[PDB]
Amino acid sequence: EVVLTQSPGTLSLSPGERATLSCRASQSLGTNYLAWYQHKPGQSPRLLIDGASTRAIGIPDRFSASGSGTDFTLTVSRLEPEDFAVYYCQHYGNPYTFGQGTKLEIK
Amino acid sequence: EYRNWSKPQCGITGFAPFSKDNSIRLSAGGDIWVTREPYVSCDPDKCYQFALGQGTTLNNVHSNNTVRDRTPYRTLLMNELGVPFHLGTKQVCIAWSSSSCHDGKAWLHVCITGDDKNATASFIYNGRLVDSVVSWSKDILRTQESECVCINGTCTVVMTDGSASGKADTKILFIEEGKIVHTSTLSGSAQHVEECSCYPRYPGVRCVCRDNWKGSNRPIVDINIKDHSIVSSYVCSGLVGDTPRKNDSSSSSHCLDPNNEEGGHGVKGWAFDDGNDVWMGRTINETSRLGYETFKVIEGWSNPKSKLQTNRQVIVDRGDRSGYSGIFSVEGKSCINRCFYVELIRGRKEETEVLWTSNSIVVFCGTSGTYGTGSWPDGADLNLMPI
Amino acid sequence: EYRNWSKPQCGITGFAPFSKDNSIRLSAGGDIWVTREPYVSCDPDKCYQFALGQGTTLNNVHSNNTVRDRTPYRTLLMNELGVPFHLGTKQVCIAWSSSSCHDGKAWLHVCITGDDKNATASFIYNGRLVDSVVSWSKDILRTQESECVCINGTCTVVMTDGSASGKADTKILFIEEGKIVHTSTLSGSAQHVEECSCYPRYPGVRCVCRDNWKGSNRPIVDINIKDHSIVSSYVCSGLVGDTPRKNDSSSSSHCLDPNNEEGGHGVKGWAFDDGNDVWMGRTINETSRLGYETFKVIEGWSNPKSKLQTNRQVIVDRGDRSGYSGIFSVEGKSCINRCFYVELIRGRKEETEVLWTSNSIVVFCGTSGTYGTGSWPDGADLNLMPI
Amino acid sequence: EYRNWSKPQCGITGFAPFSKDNSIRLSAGGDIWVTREPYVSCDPDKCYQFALGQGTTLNNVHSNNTVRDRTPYRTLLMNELGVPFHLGTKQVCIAWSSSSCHDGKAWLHVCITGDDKNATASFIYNGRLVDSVVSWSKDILRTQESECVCINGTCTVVMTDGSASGKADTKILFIEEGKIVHTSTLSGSAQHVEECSCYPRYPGVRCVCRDNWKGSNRPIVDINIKDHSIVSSYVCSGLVGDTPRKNDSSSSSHCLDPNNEEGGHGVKGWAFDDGNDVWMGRTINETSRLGYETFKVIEGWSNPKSKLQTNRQVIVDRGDRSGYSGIFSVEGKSCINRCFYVELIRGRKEETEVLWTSNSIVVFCGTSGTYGTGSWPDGADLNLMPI
Amino acid sequence: EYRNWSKPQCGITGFAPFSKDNSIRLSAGGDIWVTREPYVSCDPDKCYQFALGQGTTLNNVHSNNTVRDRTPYRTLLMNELGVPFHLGTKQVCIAWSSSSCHDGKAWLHVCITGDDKNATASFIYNGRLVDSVVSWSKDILRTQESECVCINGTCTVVMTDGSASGKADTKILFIEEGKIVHTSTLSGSAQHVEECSCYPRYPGVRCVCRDNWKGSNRPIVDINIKDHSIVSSYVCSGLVGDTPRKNDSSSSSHCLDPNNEEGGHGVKGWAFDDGNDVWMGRTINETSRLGYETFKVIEGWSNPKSKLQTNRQVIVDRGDRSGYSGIFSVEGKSCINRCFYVELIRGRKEETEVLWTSNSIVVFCGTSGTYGTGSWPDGADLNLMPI
Amino acid sequence: EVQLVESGGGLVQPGGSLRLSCAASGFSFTTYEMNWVRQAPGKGLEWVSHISSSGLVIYYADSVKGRFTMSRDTAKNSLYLQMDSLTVADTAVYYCARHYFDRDWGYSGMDLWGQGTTVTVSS
Ligand SMILES: *[C@@H]1O[C@H](CO)[C@@H](O[C@@H]2O[C@H](CO)[C@@H](O[C@@H]3O[C@H](CO[C@H]4O[C@H](CO)[C@@H](O)[C@H](O[C@H]5O[C@H](CO)[C@@H](O)[C@H](O)[C@@H]5O)[C@@H]4O)[C@@H](O)[C@H](O[C@H]4O[C@H](CO)[C@@H](O)[C@H](O)[C@@H]4O[C@H]4O[C@H](CO)[C@@H](O)[C@H](O)[C@@H]4O)[C@@H]3O)[C@H](O)[C@H]2NC(C)=O)[C@H](O)[C@H]1NC(C)=O
Ligand SMILES: *[C@@H]1O[C@H](CO)[C@@H](O[C@@H]2O[C@H](CO)[C@@H](O[C@@H]3O[C@H](CO[C@H]4O[C@H](CO)[C@@H](O)[C@H](O[C@H]5O[C@H](CO)[C@@H](O)[C@H](O)[C@@H]5O)[C@@H]4O)[C@@H](O)[C@H](O[C@H]4O[C@H](CO)[C@@H](O)[C@H](O)[C@@H]4O[C@H]4O[C@H](CO)[C@@H](O)[C@H](O)[C@@H]4O)[C@@H]3O)[C@H](O)[C@H]2NC(C)=O)[C@H](O)[C@H]1NC(C)=O
Ligand SMILES: *[C@@H]1O[C@H](CO)[C@@H](O[C@@H]2O[C@H](CO)[C@@H](O)[C@H](O)[C@H]2NC(C)=O)[C@H](O)[C@H]1NC(C)=O
Ligand SMILES: *[C@@H]1O[C@H](CO)[C@@H](O[C@@H]2O[C@H](CO)[C@@H](O)[C@H](O)[C@H]2NC(C)=O)[C@H](O)[C@H]1NC(C)=O
Ligand SMILES: *[C@@H]1O[C@H](CO)[C@@H](O[C@@H]2O[C@H](CO)[C@@H](O)[C@H](O)[C@H]2NC(C)=O)[C@H](O)[C@H]1NC(C)=O
Ligand SMILES: *[C@@H]1O[C@H](CO)[C@@H](O)[C@H](O)[C@H]1NC(C)=O
Ligand SMILES: [Ca+2]
Ligand SMILES: [Ca+2]
Ligand SMILES: [Ca+2]
Ligand SMILES: [Ca+2]
Repeated sequence: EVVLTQSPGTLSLSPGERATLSCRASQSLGTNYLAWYQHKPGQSPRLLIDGASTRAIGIPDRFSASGSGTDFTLTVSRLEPEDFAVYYCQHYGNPYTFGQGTKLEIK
Repeated sequence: EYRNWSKPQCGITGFAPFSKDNSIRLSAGGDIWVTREPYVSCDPDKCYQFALGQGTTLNNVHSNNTVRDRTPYRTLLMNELGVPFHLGTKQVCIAWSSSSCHDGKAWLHVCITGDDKNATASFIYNGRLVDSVVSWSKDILRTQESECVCINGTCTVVMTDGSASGKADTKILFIEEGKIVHTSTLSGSAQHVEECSCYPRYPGVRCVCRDNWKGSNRPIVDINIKDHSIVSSYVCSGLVGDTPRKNDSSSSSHCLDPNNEEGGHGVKGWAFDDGNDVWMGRTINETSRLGYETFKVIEGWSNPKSKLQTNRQVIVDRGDRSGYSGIFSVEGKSCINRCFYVELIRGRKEETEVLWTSNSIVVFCGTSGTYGTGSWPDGADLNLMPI
Repeated sequence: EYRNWSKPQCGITGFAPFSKDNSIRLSAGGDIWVTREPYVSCDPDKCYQFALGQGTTLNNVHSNNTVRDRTPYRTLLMNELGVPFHLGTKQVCIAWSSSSCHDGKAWLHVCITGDDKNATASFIYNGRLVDSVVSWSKDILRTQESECVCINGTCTVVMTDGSASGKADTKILFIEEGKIVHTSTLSGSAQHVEECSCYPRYPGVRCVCRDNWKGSNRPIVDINIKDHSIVSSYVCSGLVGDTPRKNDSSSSSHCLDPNNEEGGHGVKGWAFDDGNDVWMGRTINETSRLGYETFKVIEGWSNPKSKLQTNRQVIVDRGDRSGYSGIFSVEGKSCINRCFYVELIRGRKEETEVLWTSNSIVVFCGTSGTYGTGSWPDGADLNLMPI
Repeated sequence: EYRNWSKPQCGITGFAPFSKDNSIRLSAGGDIWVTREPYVSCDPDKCYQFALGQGTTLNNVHSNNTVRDRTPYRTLLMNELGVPFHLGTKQVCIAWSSSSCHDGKAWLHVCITGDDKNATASFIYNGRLVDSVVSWSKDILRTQESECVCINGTCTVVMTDGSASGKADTKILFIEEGKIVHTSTLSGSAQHVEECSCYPRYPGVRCVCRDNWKGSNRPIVDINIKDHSIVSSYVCSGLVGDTPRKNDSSSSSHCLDPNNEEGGHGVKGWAFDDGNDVWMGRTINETSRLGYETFKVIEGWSNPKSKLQTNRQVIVDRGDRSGYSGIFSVEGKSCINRCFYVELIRGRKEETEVLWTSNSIVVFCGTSGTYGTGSWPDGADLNLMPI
Repeated sequence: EYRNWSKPQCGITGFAPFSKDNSIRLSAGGDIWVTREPYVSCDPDKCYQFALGQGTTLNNVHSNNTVRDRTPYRTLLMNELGVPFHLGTKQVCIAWSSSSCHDGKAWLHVCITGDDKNATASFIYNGRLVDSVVSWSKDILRTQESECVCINGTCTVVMTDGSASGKADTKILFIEEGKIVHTSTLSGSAQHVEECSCYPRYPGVRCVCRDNWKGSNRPIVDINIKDHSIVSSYVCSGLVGDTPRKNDSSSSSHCLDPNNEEGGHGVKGWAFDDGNDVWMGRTINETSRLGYETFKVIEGWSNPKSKLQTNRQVIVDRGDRSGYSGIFSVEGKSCINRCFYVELIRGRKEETEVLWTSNSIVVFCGTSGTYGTGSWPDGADLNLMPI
Repeated sequence: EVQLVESGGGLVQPGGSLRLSCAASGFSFTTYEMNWVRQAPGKGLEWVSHISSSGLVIYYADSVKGRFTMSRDTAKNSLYLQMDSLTVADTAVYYCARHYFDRDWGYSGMDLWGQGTTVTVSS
């Protein structure tokens, strides 16, 4: 009964700062089956980070993620106007669960 | 003519360097197959290296996203030990899961390809397809990824079908000249048995396998070649050989059941017994496939709660990448030697500066003499290699 | 020493994957020959793969316009089955039409080259030119494009000279150690005979050919080795094996005559009888060489109205490109096994993304055991491949 | 075990295509040796292609100005006939002039290298340097550039040393297992002898050479193995075989003296006798190495004045480039077959769009059967090839 | 079956060219291994070339900094003599220091790798690791870097361990079928012994090594295969073969002691006695490894103070780069021939236009015949080669 | 190039039925796990159901369990979501997503997504 809790909500930054996206698990996942997705409105969700540490094929080098146990973090080093969207953390191990999401806003 | 392996096991004080292909380093200039899950198997004259190719070379557009284990284009490549997998390499069968045997007369290749729900295991002996079997559990049918063992012309192969954490059916197939003459289901105290490193222990075959759900201790499959009777257990050493695992201080083993310690994943590895002691290899990192070490555990084959290391050797430095490892046996003048290979995986899902996943190997053989120290990593710098 | 093929036919429940060369995928990085019209033939020890090269590699300025069938630079390449046609491949003769034989002692190669209306057929046995014959109809002299069959030192090859849209002069040549000892004009009810897939049906040879003139049912040539007698008919099965053809609902066969159903073109294919049943392979697509399926037609070798299919296997997926297919026989321990290859044509006149035409090959062998499903296409991405 | 060539000459009605190299076409993509002066020799089992490499591949910076004939980096390359000279090719000796023999037991390689005025001939038999000789005229020591002939364990090589335009010192060397047992000075009516195309004419050896000084007719050297006697003459054929030459209407021969007709230069060629008739090959162009034709001259071996021609074959089209040509003999079941190769030179000093000079080969073998027409040129498009 | 080398030494008037690889010239286009420290060793049938690879090709990002002597990626490459080290080359062991033997039955490879202060020597016989020994002086363990000698199945290898500029521990190892049966500490007058060029001098083995500590004259090791006794001395020729050295007018030698004349460094070389005369090779340059010459010194084996040389040959011109040189013996029909190789080093630390360090090899064999002059350098142009 | 295209979405009456279809272009369904993911309007992503490459349905969302049937047909390379007794908590944009199970490495993230199909349940 893991409950993926995304600590930041409706976060706002500027094109070039550092984004810190947090995903807290209620209990220890027991594996690295933690994934991050980018969901721009009107577009299909895009896998950015797989295995809580591995950047997907074709994802820009800005996106990096780390973490284990219960707390997992996704960090965009330098924001760009494309990177403003809703970000989801997914646990694709048993039990399957998504995060409520966290959206990046322009300041 | 038929290999029987009746000689005793050679006295082993450690392992000496034997072979290294430098596959990834040679890939930067030159056309080298993209491979994974390699192993070494020897005919009574010379040793051969095997690997599951990805139907592509490294400096190729098709090497992009080669991390997946099952594609229709995977084939079993076969060279002499030492010859890198160049374009002249013979792919002997279609397989994303393979096992190879030499019985003293001819090569036996067990090759699994096809759909995940409906996989075919083709049995090729002396260059001809002699038999084939379909999946019994209608799941990913898989085999050792290493050498199988033949005694008196009867080769034994461990094949698993099902989920690595759900229900999985493991069968031992007895093959004579490419024909499946008997099939016995797995019986004993081991439940998740996969990627067995098998070696001849006359009059039987002993396999050290990989547990993917519950245990970080390695399962043992004992096969009586005469009666076709199977016995299952686990390795008794308190220093477990699977990755992931717990520290050497906090780990435990039961060797009649899984230890239930960080056992939800695994890696192919090997172990063989020296009287009451066990010779084993593992990654130096307890969580990732980083580094490789071998050592002998005192009474580690019979007594749990034993953490007495000796004769430790660093094969791959802890900072360097390792992968699958397995055992292969070479008949000597008067005894049977135990050798092992280590797969050195480089590429995607752990190194994101390239789009491909491939490996080199380093081979060590048991020695009764003396040896020094060292480290034999892959050695390729991926920052300058073609992406 | 001489091969007699006296063993019975192995009980076949289907076919298991045997080999896959991945030629086009390896062409993207690496020097691989441009080939077409491949086939497989085996000596009593190994299986070899043959193809008609275009005198060029794929990543070459000369791979442009390799869609032409007959050029002076075409040679017959010969590698071990599994070894891709790399730069070390031996071209055994000059040929844009070929057929290869191993009589148990040495290889026979029938190689046709020269002018379209004055072609020369060279007969090369044991690495020597033993005999030669000129085109008798002064049109494109062609041969089986697959393995020929030798019984007791006497090899038989089917050669055609004439038009592809009308009556042609088909001859059966009996060759002993490279020397033409007898030449028999085709006799029987088969009206157009081309690119025969021949297998040893002891005491004779049975060839399943293509009718390029007036039939989508495949012609049969029955050759008696002892008497040099020729008998011609058609595969009676209502599920016709040629491409183009009609749909499975409207297809028909006469078992003595061409069916006059989309028979103006054709593709090289194969079929062999299992009692009254026929095992056949064909393209899944009725009009194009897309996909490949193999099945058994119940009473398909004797009943012209039977459309009862069973034991269907998908070799190449419906959307993927097939090509020529042919049969080759392998002597087992107790019977003769039937195997088939499928050419996977990629490139020009169908795929305009590249300037070249080439192929890959996938090989399947008959099995008495069980098997699953799957699909083994060429798998090269031509959008990223060099033009 | 020692070859005696005691069988009669095969009845020859013409020549059939045997082998094509396609080396230059493959050089556009792929690493292929830069070669010139090739020839074909066969052991009792199969045939091998030889060529003088330039120490470089074609797509190479060192391929520049490879028109030079004598460099320290030139070596004799040896592959099986049909295997292009790729990077795995074995260079068997250092040589810018070479001749190769198989005596039925082992290969004999005669290799000349070193300084122009102090060249060394190395005699390598069965992989070992057995003998060696220095230049006797202190000029460019040169040998046949084709296969030499061994009978009953004694191999014979024709060596020339001295002026290329003027009287030179020609010696016939008898070699037994790599050891020079006898050296005979050329005797007879031939004045200039170079690059002899020799074939076994039991009980002796007959060589058809090139006169580079005063004759467009080709000299003949008749070597008796039994008593090491040498006699010399020319070919009586009114259709001379050297290039340059006069046209067919104005040419002439004497077969005791050179015809003094445009004999200032020459090209290596071949001829052999069929009773009183002669089979010969030459360039179609009377002044340039363009095209290649073979034909039979009626009474051409015994009658100067004969210009009657028959059985003409175009090997290389008139507008396509040719080069050196030589003969090689193959033992058959009951008869000795005469085969020839044609070197297809492409590159510098005649084509200035590339900086390199290299060649391809095409091989034809004599046939008692029928044959058609055709042309088998090099076929590489040098306008698109790398420099 | 076993080799005894009991035939007498062939008479030597000099040396004739035998083989040349042109490795660097072929590296400009094509995938060629980066090598150094090569040697030649022959089985009873054919000769093989060996080299210490750097785990990379020349046209490769990993060829940078290949001037390092000891890396984990160095392997012993083994090709037939003449075949360049292409991507199909077999690497038979992990080694940055190597020596290879054929005893008449199987190959023995002595391979040293690992840490400089803790190194392992692996003994691989007939494709199997048979024995291993650790460094005894805990310094850079090194071996001959040339062929070793087996007499009656007993192979002798010379191993040094310790300071390169001081007293080092040299051991002579007696190996029977890969197993170390005896180990003798070096005894005699030679103080520093390294990289011995050993040849069979029946009933024993004679080695000519380099004194890297205090002598420009070459140490001599005499090994009796039966008694196992070791005696040491120095080459008495007043013309010393080590580089660096003093000029011929100023250089002096000693029959028992190092001459203390520019002896602080050295190069691998060779020498053998012909009665009281010595046949030796050295670099033409007295201080650098530029050029290579061979000559015979009259009474140069039994008399210090003899500076009377004869039969001088220039192998590599004085302006061209040379490197390590060693001897190897080839059994003839009736005598044992002495042959030598010269390594032609090109690249970094002396030519800074490229980032890599590699070598070519030129092979000469002794002859009783005559020979001319010449020069056979590497011939690559590094200004145009890839960096 | 690979692609996932869904179809069959549209207006449905509460307590009705709808069959969603997703078609694969480049890859094959016989080696990839396939999933249904929905986004309710104003809410985050929800994992509806997961099917293995072997054809077994490993997972159903607790809300949809017993009401949604997910199947596939590898012959037509199509994925189906048979929806039954639809409520107002089922209107969402439905995605067919693809991820892989590795014999060695286990499961990976869902890297291939479709365009999305809209299901609306009202009145
Ligand atoms: C040149 O090369 C040679 C050959 O490769 C080297 O010789 C080898 O040296 C290694 C050094 O480690 C020997 O390894 C053996 O490993 C045991 C120690 O490993 C510890 O580390 C591993 C992983 O790092 C962990 O499992 C343990 O570490 C911790 O473990 C738990 C944690 O919970 C704790 O309880 C521990 O305290 C640790 O914190 C391992 O301990 C060790 O078992 C083994 O045996 C020696 O030590 C024990 C303990 O006292 C003795 O009982 C035993 O007899 C050994 O000690 C002596 O052994 C012989 C007896 O004469 C002699 O060598 C010495 O007297 C020695 O003191 C051992 O250390 C490996 O055996 C050895 N191989 C040989 C000799 O063939 C050389 O070192 C190398 N030389 C150089 C200069 O580099
Ligand atoms: C894992 O792999 C194995 C081995 O590859 C698979 O088993 C194979 O499954 C295939 C399915 O295609 C079996 O093919 C057989 O084909 C016959 C019907 O032809 C069908 O194929 C083609 C195109 O699809 C068409 O010709 C047909 O369509 C229509 O054709 C004409 C129209 O002109 C009509 O007249 C036809 O009626 C069709 O409508 C078909 O689509 C047929 O022999 C066979 O069908 C079985 O069931 C029918 C009942 O309707 C029986 O009459 C018939 O005798 C067959 O019965 C068998 O069924 C199972 C099979 O074991 C047994 O329980 C029964 O005892 C009996 O043997 C079938 O469809 C192929 O034979 C089979 N190979 C084997 C078993 O070796 C597995 O499916 C696969 N598993 C997976 C992927 O999960
Ligand atoms: C490696 O493979 C990926 C997957 O095909 C390629 O990226 C895709 O490219 C297509 C077309 O641009 C896009 O529709 C996909 O969204 C891309 N996938 C991802 C996740 O980025 C990529 O281009 C390939 N890389 C190289 C260098 O060839
Ligand atoms: C081996 O692993 C154990 C954990 O299983 C380590 O002990 C724990 O260390 C962490 C980090 O300080 C603490 O949070 C825990 O409270 C410790 N105890 C337990 C039982 O969890 C131990 O330190 C590790 N040993 C080494 C050398 O790494
Ligand atoms: C031996 O080789 C050295 C170079 O390795 C030669 O020395 C160079 O000679 C030139 C002559 O103009 C000088 O300008 C250089 O400074 C010298 N050294 C170098 C490193 O280039 C030397 O002449 C050669 N020959 C002899 C007999 O010593
Ligand atoms: C050396 O071995 C060969 C093997 O055939 C033998 O003939 C020869 O006599 C041997 N010589 C000695 C002295 O043992
Ligand atoms: Ca586990
Ligand atoms: Ca037709
Ligand atoms: Ca002339
Ligand atoms: Ca010195």
